[PDB]
Amino acid sequence: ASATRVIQLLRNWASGRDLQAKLQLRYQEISKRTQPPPKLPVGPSHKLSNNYYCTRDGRREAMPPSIVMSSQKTEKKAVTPAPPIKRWELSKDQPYL
Amino acid sequence: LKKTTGLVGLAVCETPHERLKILYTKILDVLGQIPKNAAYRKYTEQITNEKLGMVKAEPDVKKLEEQLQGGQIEEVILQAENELSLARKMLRWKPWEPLVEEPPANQWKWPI
Amino acid sequence: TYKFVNMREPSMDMKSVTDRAAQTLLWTELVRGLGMTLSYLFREPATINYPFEKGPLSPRFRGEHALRRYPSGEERCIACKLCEAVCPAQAITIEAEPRADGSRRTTRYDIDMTKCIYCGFCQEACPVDAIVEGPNFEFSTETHEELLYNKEKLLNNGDKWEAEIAANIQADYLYR
Amino acid sequence: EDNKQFFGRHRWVIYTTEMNGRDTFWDVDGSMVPPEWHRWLHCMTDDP
Amino acid sequence: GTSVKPIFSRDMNEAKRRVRELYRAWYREVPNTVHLFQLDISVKQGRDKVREMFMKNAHVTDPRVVDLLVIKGKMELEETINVWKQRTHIMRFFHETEAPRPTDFLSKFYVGHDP
Amino acid sequence: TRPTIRPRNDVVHKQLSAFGQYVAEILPKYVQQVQVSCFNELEIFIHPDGVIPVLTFLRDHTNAQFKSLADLTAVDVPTRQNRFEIVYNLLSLRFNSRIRVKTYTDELTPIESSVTVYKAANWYEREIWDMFGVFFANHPDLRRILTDYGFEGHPFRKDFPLSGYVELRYDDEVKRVVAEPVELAQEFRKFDLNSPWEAFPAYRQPPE
Amino acid sequence: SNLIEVFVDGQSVMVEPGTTVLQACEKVGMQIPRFCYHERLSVAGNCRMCLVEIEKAPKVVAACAMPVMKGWNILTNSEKSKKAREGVMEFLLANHPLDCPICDQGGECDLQDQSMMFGSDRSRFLEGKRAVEDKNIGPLVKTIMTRCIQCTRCIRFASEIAGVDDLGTTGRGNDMQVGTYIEKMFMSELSGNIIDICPVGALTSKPYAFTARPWETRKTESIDVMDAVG
Amino acid sequence: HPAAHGVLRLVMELSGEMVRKCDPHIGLLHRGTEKLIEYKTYLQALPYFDRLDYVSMMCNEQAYSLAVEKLLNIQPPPRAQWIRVLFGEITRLLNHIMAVTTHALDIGAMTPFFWMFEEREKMFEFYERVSGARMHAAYIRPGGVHQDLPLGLLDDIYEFSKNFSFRIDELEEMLTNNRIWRNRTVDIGVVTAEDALNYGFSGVMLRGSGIQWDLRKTQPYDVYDQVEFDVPIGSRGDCYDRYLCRVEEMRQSLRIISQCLNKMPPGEIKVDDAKVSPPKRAEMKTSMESLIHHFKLYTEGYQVPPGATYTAIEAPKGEFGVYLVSDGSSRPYRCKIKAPGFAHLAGLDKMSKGHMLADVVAIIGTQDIVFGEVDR
Amino acid sequence: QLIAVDEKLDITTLTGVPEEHIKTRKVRIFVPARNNMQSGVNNTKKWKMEFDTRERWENPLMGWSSTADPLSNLVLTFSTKEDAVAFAEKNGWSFDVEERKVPKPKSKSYGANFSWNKRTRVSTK
Ligand SMILES: C=C(C)[C@H]1Cc2c(ccc3c2O[C@@H]2COc4cc(OC)c(OC)cc4[C@@H]2C3=O)O1
Ligand code: SF4
Ligand code: SF4
Ligand code: SF4
Ligand code: SF4
Ligand code: FES
Ligand SMILES: [Mg+2]
Repeated sequence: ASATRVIQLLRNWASGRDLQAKLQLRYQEISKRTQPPPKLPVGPSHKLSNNYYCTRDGRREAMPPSIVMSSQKTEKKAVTPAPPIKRWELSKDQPYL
Repeated sequence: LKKTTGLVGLAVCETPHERLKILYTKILDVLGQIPKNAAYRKYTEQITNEKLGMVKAEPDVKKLEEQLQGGQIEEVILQAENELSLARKMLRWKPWEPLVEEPPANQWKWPI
Repeated sequence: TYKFVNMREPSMDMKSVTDRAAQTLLWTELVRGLGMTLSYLFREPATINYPFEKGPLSPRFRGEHALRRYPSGEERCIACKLCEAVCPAQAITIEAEPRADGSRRTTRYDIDMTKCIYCGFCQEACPVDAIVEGPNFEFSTETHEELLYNKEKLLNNGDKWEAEIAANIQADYLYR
Repeated sequence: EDNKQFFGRHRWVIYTTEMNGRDTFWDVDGSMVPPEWHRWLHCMTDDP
Repeated sequence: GTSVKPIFSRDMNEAKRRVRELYRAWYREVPNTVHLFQLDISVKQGRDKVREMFMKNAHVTDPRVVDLLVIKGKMELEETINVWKQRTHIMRFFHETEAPRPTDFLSKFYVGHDP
Repeated sequence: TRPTIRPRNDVVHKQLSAFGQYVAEILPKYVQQVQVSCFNELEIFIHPDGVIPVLTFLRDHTNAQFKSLADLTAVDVPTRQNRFEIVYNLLSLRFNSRIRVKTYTDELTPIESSVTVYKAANWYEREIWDMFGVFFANHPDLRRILTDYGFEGHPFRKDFPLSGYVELRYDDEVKRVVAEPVELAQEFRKFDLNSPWEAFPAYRQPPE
Repeated sequence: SNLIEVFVDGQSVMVEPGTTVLQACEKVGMQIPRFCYHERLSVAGNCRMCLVEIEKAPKVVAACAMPVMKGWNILTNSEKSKKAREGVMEFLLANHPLDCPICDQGGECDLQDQSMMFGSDRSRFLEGKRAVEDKNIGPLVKTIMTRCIQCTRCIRFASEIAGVDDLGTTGRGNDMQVGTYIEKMFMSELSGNIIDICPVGALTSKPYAFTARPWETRKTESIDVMDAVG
Repeated sequence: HPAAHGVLRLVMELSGEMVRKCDPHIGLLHRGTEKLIEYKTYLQALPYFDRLDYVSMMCNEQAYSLAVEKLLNIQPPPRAQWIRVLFGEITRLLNHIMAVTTHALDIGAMTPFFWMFEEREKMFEFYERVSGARMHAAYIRPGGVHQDLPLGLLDDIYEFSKNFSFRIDELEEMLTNNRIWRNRTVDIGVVTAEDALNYGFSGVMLRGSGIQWDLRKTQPYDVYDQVEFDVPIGSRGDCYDRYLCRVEEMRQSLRIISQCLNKMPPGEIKVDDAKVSPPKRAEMKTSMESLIHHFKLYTEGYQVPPGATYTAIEAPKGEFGVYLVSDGSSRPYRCKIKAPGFAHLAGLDKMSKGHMLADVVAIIGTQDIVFGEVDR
Repeated sequence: QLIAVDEKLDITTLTGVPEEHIKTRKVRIFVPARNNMQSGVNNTKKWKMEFDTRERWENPLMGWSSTADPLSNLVLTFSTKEDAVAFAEKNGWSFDVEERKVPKPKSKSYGANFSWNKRTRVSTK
């Protein structure tokens, strides 16, 4: 900003770009240090009716893990833990750097 | 044909069909020495037979890779070799036998 | 969705070969790096003139602790011991008794500042805004013992910094 | 202040040479700023 | 019975054989340790300390415990030979800055409440 | 139930249950239990002797391909006769899945080292030796990794004191750093926080 | 024999005749929430925190007072039981003072703990709160009666265990107050026990006031030597 | 040692300057974090995850919060999740700047460090404005976030974000095509895909070898399935490819930050469940239920149902995981921490075979090692 | 392969505990008593092992509470008393065990408050 135009031209030629367009020092384009007060809305549980906690209690819906094959107690096609992953696509934006 | 498999240390395979056929045949041969009632034998036979039929039926490498869902046939060859090694190991281990020992009464009881 | 970073093939035409040979023999990219450094040399530095200039801070900043009062001059702390229970570093020590007028007040309130992690959990837990982390951060000492704050020191800090503490709280209490 | 400088160099304080009892011509520190000017100087607010 | 699985030794004889091998190794190492760390003790002091450390665990009657003790001793020896330990670690075996705690009843009664 | 409660995924639950049944059927010699958690995580409790077979299968079978070892650790439960619980967390990139394998040991029973299956296990196993004192058989180089040279005990055991037994300081007479019995100017203050009322009815135990 | 079979959440249990729903639930290791029921005092049934649903019964019963009937199925975790507990907790907190930081009962409050375990997490009460004047019943029991939830445990203890009839309730409705109605000192060799049975900070220890919180105390189980009872 | 990147005792057997053997000795920053966590409540143990990896602080907070949320069967609100993703990308920018600049400094190029640490300072300012701490925010909590954004933070984040690409371009002008830098980085520390998988590597250490794996794409968390970005993939498995991958990851993080800035929704910041997340101070000072819940949450803490979980995230240094075991109380029974640096350092000796001293320095730089997470 | 060890379990030499804290320590194995200020019984379900209280003094600076006992905060939880005893025995600690005290079953009757001729009649309600 304060730099003389010849210095700006030298900087632009050396760096190869227009430096003044994107300066790394923040002058006056940043937010003010004093702001108006906020209001901060309330959440979905702030109802006055039809809001019994037993219907929105996520901690009490946890259960002990389901047991398959306790040892102490047809073709049967083989399975996998999950379907195989699909191959990734090559970035139509910019595929090669 | 294809260059740069894309994974470091994974060489491009020339003649992948013959390699896959040899590997799957060896896998079936090893599985033939496992008891018939063992689950590992039947499961591995089923998947190996499906893959071998897919390889035999598809003369195109890219279409075969798309059919096998195995990721770039060189890794399919690597997985076949891994399965062959595992088949030999499980033949030596015999994991189809009944459970060797039962845990104590509260070994897996949680909480506490 | 993925992209390749090093999967490009150089052009093999005579012009490209000669350009690459000129780059090899005349060091073009090295001069490019020199030009970048030369460009930086003519920019204004980002240094500030400490201690005459200070780095920007926020009303939420967590610095030295302080114990506050009500506008009447009575202390805000009622010795509930919530800050002591929440302190992740066990940096707060509290002893309490009924005052001569029956008030519920502390007789010991210590914060070990070499134990404290300056997380601000104590001021979140306080139900009367009694303990706060103030804006001060320039309180280095010459001895370890000077960083073991008792109730007198914290009360002194509150009396000293209340003008800024109240203004900081006023600008942030609607986010809490 | 000078708002034409970049953020950080746009506010500064020339310290006193004579604090409570000590000579602060050469020996100055940031702790000598009082709390209200401390709030202004560190850009916690825009108003002096 | 008791259905236990060994580590290296099936009975105590093999455990004592491993103990003797480890003791030989430590006995041979002591002079080199004194030289390399520039310790102000004598080789006799170092070998006496090695013997005392070995005798601390003389009452053991479980071959698995003896095997684990030999493994730990080998860890300590490999740690000393490679100079992963410093002089402070070696000298920690001697407790030179610890005041002698008395063992008789009267001195304990005088100093404090602990038995 | 909608906004604040974590949603369920039954498809992943069914897939993990089917694969757990698959693994249990293939290796009856070692598999003792299979579980699928409410947040869709699959665990297989096995016998110690099957540490090397099971893992090998899970790494080499064409339908498992769990080629990454995410983590290996131990849990100390003093109330059990087998104190230590060895946990392997495995990741399969081919099928984008995770699996947990659990087994048990006590202080004097060694576990088979699995560096031959996963090279990542090496340091992990060393760590389990250092923090818990679980010996691993046929480990290429087993020694302390985290604790100080000459440190006695295994800190992550439940009976190990939080501050340990010794502390360090510089002594100017011997001109070196020395270790002495631990003394605390302020003792750590133990808090009793457990509420005397039950929190989760779904986990209530029988009254014995 | 004379035992009758009942069900707690479908689980069978054999109980003596005259056993209440609360005790049958206790047999299978379930603890019903309570404020007025004390197993060493007479049954009151006023706090209404113990209401549970009996299968095929449209009305919830007070588990602390209602004897079990043969073949009953107590559903301790049904929606009806949870909603009853939430409503009762809400009514108990409607007029309670926001005193927890200054209350000695802070980390030891059955009201607090049962609010966290069985009540709701919000208030929809938009009115002013009632406040009552404090009573002086001596130098041992500190009295802050705004925290009172009117469970009448102190009255029952004084009448039955201590053998004194100095405590009672005066007035009625929302204005019913626990006290002596006159300046009287509740002195007996067993008086301090009313501090223990009172579930709230309405009755606290005066010598112990403000000194400590319960989570930081270390417990040592020992014997008393002030007499020969041990 | 300046190239030790902190407290590492690398015992090296050398023939001349050729490295014959590497033996990393760690534990010089082992503070016993896991036992201490076993002595805390769930909220009290959160600031430990700030100090695990002190370059990717909020990412560690996010991983721990995800684990605790999974164990609690609750769900953060959407605005909290968008804030989490935005600050996770800002943290990724911070970590990648630190890694690349310290790597270059170890190699010998000391200039980009100073250029990029001013941007690091501005992001520290963002951290402090949101939390009151430049490094250890403790902002991301197991219910969401602690506080809402100040009323002008998004504008400043936008202003910073629209100028960062030029700083990346200057860094690349310094390093990308420099023949000295390429000589010091190309073909150094080459690891194959199968070795990388078997050794337990994650993050860039996989992607540099051509393995197509990113946890934000394969196992997305928070709102990572609603943003669009590319994954950089290497071809040679060397230090140069990993450097390129990290630069492109910084560019993709800028992309994600722009998407997050334009898509921030309204709403509450923590779960509307006062038995897990504390109420607002006005409610705590007016409502009886709110005061009881505030008291109990800040004294005892919330109870977590019993169970064990392994939660992993794509932290800027690789896969970062927590194995959390709850026994039903308000204190965690067990907390194992999985850091990628552990496996990377365990493979350092493998990657340094046939190299020199300076090559080993480069390999340590390219592994992106912070010893707080390695030693814990 | 099995070797048939015939001896009692003993791991003291491997635990790294100083011998002073092995021979002179006395542990208590007990079910903790219900806190009399509350009615809940969830804290009376498990067995606890805890060590004997040692000396605590005042720090000359700040007047804090100083200790020299490393086991002063060690508390262990067990399912049954047998497990706790086995742990203490294999760790070489002398122990005192207290049998679990349960409240006896009480006969409650709301109607007894209004008896015709018994003393259980209440004068107030
Ligand atoms: C040399 C100037 C320009 C800077 C860079 C620098 C210091 C001071 C100290 C160190 C340093 O860099 C080296 C290498 O990179 C890390 C990275 C670390 O963690 C990210 C870390 O933690 C202890 C330590 C270090 C070294 C060390 O302590 O000022
Ligand atoms: S800021 Fe945090 S560490 Fe410091 S006293 Fe408060 S709660 Fe304790
Ligand atoms: S400072 Fe606040 S939280 Fe701490 S004891 Fe005093 S009133 Fe309670
Ligand atoms: S009686 Fe209980 S709820 Fe009421 S103020 Fe005291 S501690 Fe809080
Ligand atoms: S003072 Fe306490 S015991 Fe007496 S009625 Fe009120 S709440 Fe119940
Ligand atoms: S406990 Fe039954 S009504 Fe009070
Ligand atoms: Mg009371």
